[PDB]
Amino acid sequence: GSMLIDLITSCRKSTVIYAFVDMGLSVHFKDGACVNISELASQYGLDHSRFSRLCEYLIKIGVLVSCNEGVALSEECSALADPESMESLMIRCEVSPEYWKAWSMYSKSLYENNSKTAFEIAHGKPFFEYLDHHELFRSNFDSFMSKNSDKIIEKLLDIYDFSQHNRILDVGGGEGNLLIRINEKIKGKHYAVLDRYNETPVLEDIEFINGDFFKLVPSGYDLYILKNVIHNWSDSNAILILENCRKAMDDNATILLIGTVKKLKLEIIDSTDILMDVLLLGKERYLNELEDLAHQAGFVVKDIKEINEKYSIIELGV
Amino acid sequence: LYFQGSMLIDLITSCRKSTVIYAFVDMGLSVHFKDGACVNISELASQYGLDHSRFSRLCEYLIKIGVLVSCNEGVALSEECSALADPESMESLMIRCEVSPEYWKAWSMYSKSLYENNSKTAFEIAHGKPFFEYLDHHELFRSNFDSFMSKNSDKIIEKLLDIYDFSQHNRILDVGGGEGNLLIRINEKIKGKHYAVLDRYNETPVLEDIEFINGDFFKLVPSGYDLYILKNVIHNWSDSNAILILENCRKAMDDNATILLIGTVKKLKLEIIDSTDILMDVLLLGKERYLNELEDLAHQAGFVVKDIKEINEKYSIIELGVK
Ligand SMILES: Nc1ncnc2c1ncn2[C@@H]1O[C@H](CSCC[C@H](N)C(=O)O)[C@@H](O)[C@H]1O
Ligand SMILES: Nc1ncnc2c1ncn2[C@@H]1O[C@H](CSCC[C@H](N)C(=O)O)[C@@H](O)[C@H]1O
Ligand code: NA
Ligand code: NA
Repeated sequence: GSMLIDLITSCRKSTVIYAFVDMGLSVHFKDGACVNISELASQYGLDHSRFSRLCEYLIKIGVLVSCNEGVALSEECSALADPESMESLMIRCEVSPEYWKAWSMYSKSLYENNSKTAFEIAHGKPFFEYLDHHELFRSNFDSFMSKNSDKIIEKLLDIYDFSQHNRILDVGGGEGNLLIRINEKIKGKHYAVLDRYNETPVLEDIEFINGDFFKLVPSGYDLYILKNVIHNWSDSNAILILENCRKAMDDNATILLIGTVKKLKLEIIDSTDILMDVLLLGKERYLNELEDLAHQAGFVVKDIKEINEKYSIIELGV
Repeated sequence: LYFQGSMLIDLITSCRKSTVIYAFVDMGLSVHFKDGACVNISELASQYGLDHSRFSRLCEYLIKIGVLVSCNEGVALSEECSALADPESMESLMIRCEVSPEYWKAWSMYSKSLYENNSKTAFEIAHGKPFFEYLDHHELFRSNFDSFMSKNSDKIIEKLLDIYDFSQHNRILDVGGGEGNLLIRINEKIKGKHYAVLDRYNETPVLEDIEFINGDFFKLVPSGYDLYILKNVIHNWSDSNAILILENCRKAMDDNATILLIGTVKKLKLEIIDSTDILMDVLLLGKERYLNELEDLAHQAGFVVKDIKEINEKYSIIELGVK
């Protein structure tokens, strides 16, 4: 059962990558620089032989590659060299006590018809409520989300004309990095961000609204953006968000759904689908499923545009 | 389109494969997947009161990682993952340990354990006690761990009996034998011997054919046995702690007596042995060893290496004598 034992012990890959990132030595691996294990251990005060053993495993799983009298990050794993990279922040969330405690309650959550989220069962609060009481975890999560916007922003500005819109609300925009990046290219607009803040953010070019899209969505916007929001929610909660958007919107107003649309048979989509179930009782959805939500909320699909293998844009109207 | 960082993101999210396998095992449904049976997702969901769509979405991911395969009526276990059908399999019990809060929190502190100035295991930094002391105060975690180890013996017993004549011996001590399942399985084939097990017990087990001894192999090993078995013990320990166990064995043994070292050897450059090397570091500041490194421990402890025989790609038996 060599394949089954490889699958069972898959978590050991995530935990050694976490350990590498957490040691704060990634700065020295930048631009594929060849780092000497001995020089690194002496500098940091690390156990040489034990750190060497870690490096050998990181080579075997393809994070590190052997270089002349040392080790370097593989080209595919170069992002780990930057501690503020999406991938560096992602691993901190992935093997967090928040995540693995939530995962432990997944099996229990699947048996219960009107289950609380596996996360709520584990922690006594739903995911976004929990973020209010955990500054460090929220900071890491919000920054991780901001770096996700950085990865698709170039492709986004190409395939959709944002200049046609004058009043733009980022619904669940968090730090508001989407509108920060859009603002860099598109100036002289009204940019607003709706989210839940302990302390409401302040920027010169972006307005921030401390609210709750289950209570109401602000009216007076001709574009409503929902990036990586819908997949956080059950069908009932998703419809309630779209319904609140509908009550806010006049007949000419646009909704942009930005995020994963299930179609390409990718493992990262399937695995993220199960994580959304664990954390939020959310899901990744097929177009027809998103279409069904849209219709029920009183919208129609006007257009679909592919960003990449993971992400598409869905333009809603009415 | 892009696939920017897809390989790194796959490695980062690798733990999701462990946690869905845990969830599948923990649901206790694998019995319906026995003998490569084709399972209808809607029927199983109905029978157990599962949310049909949530359970179908789990099954889809399990197909993608290779645990399940499509059949005409729904899903079957892949031949490769058929062991998950048995809820008492080594693999079923392994995943319970692998994604235990004990392991997760130990892994969190691995980065802090590697600092030269420190001498504590990542496990002790996490839990405030070392691994084996922690077992004493946590019955559920100990039960899963001891059960996991017993099933490891079930996997190798057939091959082990084929490559070593246990019938030649009269008195056999299983040093760190836990539940004593290695001796239970030997006793089924080879009868009339004196079988004893040494380990740390809150309640000393009782069996008709097997004697259980509550002890500490760092203090002393019971004398008067002609075979001492150290199965999956050496890799738990530093060189000095390993030599101390072997020294206590030599002091206990007469000139005629045999030690059998049974365990994992670094031979074929296997990812699983490399990953277990790191796990042994995280839990116990232990390590996996090359054959020459094991020979060196034996020699330093004052033993002759008399025979080496392969069980499989991971496991070997090393026979030690005093002469
Ligand atoms: N009730 C609520 N009202 C407003 N925002 C909410 C909310 N519940 C969750 N959110 C926000 O929804 C966001 C989901 S994560 C996506 C963040 C951002 N749109 C991006 O794509 O990067 C988080 O910022 C979270 O704080
Ligand atoms: N000081 C000590 N004295 C005796 N046994 C000990 C010990 N420290 C650890 N052990 C035991 O060493 C074993 C390691 S796991 C190996 C279990 C068994 N021999 C098998 O192969 O399946 C555990 O059962 C643990 O309880
Ligand atoms: Na769900
Ligand atoms: Na099961």
